[PDB]
Amino acid sequence: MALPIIVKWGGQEYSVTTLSEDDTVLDLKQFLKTLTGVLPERQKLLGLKVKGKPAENDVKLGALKLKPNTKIMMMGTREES
Repeated sequence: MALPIIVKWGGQEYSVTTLSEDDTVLDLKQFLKTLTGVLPERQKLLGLKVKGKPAENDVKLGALKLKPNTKIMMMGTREES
């Protein structure tokens, strides 16, 4: 099945529901980041790595073996528009 993930941008939390292990981390982040999060162009991932793994982007949701509640931090600024 799909693996949900929570993303916190600033002082709030947003649960992701649509991405699956069949996809990749970049597909989930770039997806939520487009909803309320901030693009990577300006912001950078804090804990891009987990469990010693790089979890850069080419990694699959189920490949990182991260929890569903796993929160994602994003440091940066929203687009200039």
